[PDB]
Amino acid sequence: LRPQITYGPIETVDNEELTEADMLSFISAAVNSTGLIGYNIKSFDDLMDNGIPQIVKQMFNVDITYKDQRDHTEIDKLRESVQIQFNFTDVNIERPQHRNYSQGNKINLLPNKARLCGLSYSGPVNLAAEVILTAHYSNGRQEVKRASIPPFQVSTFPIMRGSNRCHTHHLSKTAKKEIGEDPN
Amino acid sequence: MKICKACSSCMVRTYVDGNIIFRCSCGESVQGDSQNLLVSSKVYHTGEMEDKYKIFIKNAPFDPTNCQIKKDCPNCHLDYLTQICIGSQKIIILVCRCGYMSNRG
Amino acid sequence: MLIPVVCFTCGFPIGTYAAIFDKARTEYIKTKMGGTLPQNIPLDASLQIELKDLITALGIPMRVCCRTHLITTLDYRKYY
Amino acid sequence: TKVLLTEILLDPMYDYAATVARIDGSIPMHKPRTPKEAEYEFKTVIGRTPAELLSQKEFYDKIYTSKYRPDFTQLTRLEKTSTLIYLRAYELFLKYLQNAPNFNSELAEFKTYENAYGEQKALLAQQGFYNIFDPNTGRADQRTRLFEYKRLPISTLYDERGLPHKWTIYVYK
Amino acid sequence: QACYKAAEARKKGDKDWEKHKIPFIQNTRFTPQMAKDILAGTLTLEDLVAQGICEFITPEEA
Ligand SMILES: [Zn+2]
Ligand SMILES: [Zn+2]
Repeated sequence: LRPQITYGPIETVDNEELTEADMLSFISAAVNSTGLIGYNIKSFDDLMDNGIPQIVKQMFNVDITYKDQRDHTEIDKLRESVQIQFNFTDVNIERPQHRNYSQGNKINLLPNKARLCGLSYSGPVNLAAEVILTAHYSNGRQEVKRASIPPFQVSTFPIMRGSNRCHTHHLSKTAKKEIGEDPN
Repeated sequence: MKICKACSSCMVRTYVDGNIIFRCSCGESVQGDSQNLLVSSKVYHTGEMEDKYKIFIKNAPFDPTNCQIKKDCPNCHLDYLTQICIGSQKIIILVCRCGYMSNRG
Repeated sequence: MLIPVVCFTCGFPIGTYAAIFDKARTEYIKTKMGGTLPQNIPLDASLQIELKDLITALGIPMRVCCRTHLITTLDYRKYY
Repeated sequence: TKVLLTEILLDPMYDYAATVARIDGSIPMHKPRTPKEAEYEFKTVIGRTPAELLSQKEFYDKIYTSKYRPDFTQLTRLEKTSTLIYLRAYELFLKYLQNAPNFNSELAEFKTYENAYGEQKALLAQQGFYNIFDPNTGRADQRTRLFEYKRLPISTLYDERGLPHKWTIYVYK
Repeated sequence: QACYKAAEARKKGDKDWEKHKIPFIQNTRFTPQMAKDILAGTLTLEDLVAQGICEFITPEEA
C-alpha cells in the first residue's frame, strides 16, 4: 500500500525563531501524554480485564485420569479408571470489600482502612466451571457425567492503588483528599 | 558430504588403497571420483572477508546511518558518496546509490 | 507550609507582608500570563515576570535573603 | 457495640461524614469526650445507633447527607465555587457507595468541573517565571560560549618546509 | 535531480552548469507556534504524532 498524506514542502518551514527553551514544550507534551507512571496502571488494568480471564479460560484446562481403587462390587471390579476433566468458563475480579462485622452484606474497603488495620487491598475473584467425569470399564465401556457449576468466589487478588478496581477511581480529587488519600 | 542414492543418508567416508569409499548404514557403497577429495578445511579472518560484508556493502547507500563524504561519484555525478570502513586494516570503500563502488566492485 | 513569619537568614519580619504579597502576585501574574495555561507558566519561555517593584512597594528592603524567602517559599494551601 | 464502634471509627468514610456534619453544625466541633457524645455523633453520622445497625443489614443507606443542597449546576462554569465542589464531591462519594443510578455520567461531569477548578488552583499556585532575553533578539537568550569547530589553515601546525611547530621559546617584552 | 541537471548541462559544454544546483535543506516541521499551542493546551503529543511531526522510536528501531 502506498502512503497517502503529502506534507507541505520542507523549504517553507519557519523555525529559525525556535529557542532551546521552546523545545521544552515538546518534553512537556511527551510527559503529559505518557504521564509519569501511567504504564503501571495501564498494565495492571490489562491484566485485570484481559490477562487473567484469558489465562484461566485457556491455559488451565484439566484432563487427568486416576486409577479406580474401589473394588467392592461387580461394577467396582469392572471399573478401572476415572477421567476427571474440567475447565473454567467465567472469570471476574471485583473491587476490594470488607465485612464490617455486622453480619450483613459486604461493604467497600477504602485504601486507608487497609493501611491502618493491616488488611489487604484485594478484590474478590469469581469463577464458574464445567466438570466432566468419565469412568472406564474393563470391557471397554465408558460412562460420562457432566455438571455445570454456578459462579463462586475462590479467593481475592491484590488491587493496584489508583487502577480500575481501586475505589479511588470513582472518586474525585476532593473526595480522595477527604478519605485520607494523597490527592496528588 | 555424500548423500546415498536410495535412503538419502549421509554416508561415512573410509580410505582404502588410494580410494575413497562411502559406506552407508543401508549397505550401499560408492566410490568418489573427484569432488570428494576434501578431508577438511579452514578459512581465516572470517569476520573481515569480502563475502561477509556483501549484503552490507550493497545496502550501504540506502542506510541513513552511514557516514557520507563530500566527493563526486564518477558514474552518476552525484556530489556525495557513502564512506564505509571495514576490517582491522581499516579498508575504506566509497559506494553510491547508482551502483558505483570504489575498489572497482 | 507557609511563608515564614521572619526571614530564615536575618530575621526581618517578612511574614507581616506575606498575605498581601501573595494575593498581589496572583493579580500581577494574571496580567502577564497571556493564553498559556497556568501549569505551563514555568515553561512559557516568553514570560518575564519581575516582582521587584511589588516587594519594594510592600516596604521590604533590598536584602537578598528576605526577598529570596518571600519569593520562593511554597504554600501548602496551594498544593493540598 | 464496642467492637463495632472500634471497627467503624477507623473507616475514612466515617471521618468524611463527621467532617460534613461538623461543617453545618449537626455534631459538635470537638471530638467526643464522653460515651454519650460518641453515641450521639455515631447516631448522627451513620444514621442509626450501633445496636440498630447490626440488627439488620443496611449501612450506607442513611449516612449523613449534607444539609445545604447548593446548586451544583452552576458548577457548569456558570464562598461559592469551593463550597459547591466540596459538597458535590461528598454527595457524589455517597452516591458511589450506594451504587446510585446514572452515577458514572455525573462522575465524569464533576470530573470536568473539578479539572477546571484545579486549573484555577494551579493559577493560584504560580510563583512567577522569568527568561533572560538576548537584547539583539527578543526571546530567550541562545548565546553560549561553547566550542565551535573551524578548519584552521595548515600553516598553524607546519612550516613552509613541512615540519611541525615547537612552541617552546617564550618572548618577553 | 538538480545534481543530474547540472551534470547534463556540464556534459553539453555549457559554462553555466553550476546554476542548476539547488542547496540542500533539512529541517523539522516543529514550529514556534506549535510550542505556544502546547502550552495553551490545544496541541498534544497525539496531535503531533497524527500530523507526522514526531514518531515513537524503540531501542531496536533506534
Ligand atoms: Zn553514483
Ligand atoms: Zn533576610
